Amino acid sequence: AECSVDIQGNDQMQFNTNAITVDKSCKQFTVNLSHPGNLPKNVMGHNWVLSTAADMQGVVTDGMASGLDKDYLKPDDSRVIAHTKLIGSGEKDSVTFDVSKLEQYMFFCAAHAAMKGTLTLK
Ligand SMILES: [Cu+]
Repeated sequence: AECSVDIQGNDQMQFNTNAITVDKSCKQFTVNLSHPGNLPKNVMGHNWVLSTAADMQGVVTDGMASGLDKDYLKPDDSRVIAHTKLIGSGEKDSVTFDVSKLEQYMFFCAAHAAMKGTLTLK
């Protein structure tokens, strides 16, 4: 089994996939986020955030209200299963989470909530 994925967010405000699979045998899963291109984090920074699909809009609403100071996520939001730091070009971050926390899930960038995709156990 594959229990990690590499994902990119670029200067064009897009991730390089819209779908992540978590093998049903994994007990931990690691997301390795990178940022090809050239724009720094104060221009085009990205993160990677995981919630249920049903919770995504509420996470984004409360994150918007929390603002830039908090990477557009409400601190300690119970609906956020895992998230990375905000990265700019040439930077990287990885997050690992317990698969026991996984229903339909989605990932998104809190800076650019249009950047999104699905995560599913398979
Ligand atoms: Cu972003």
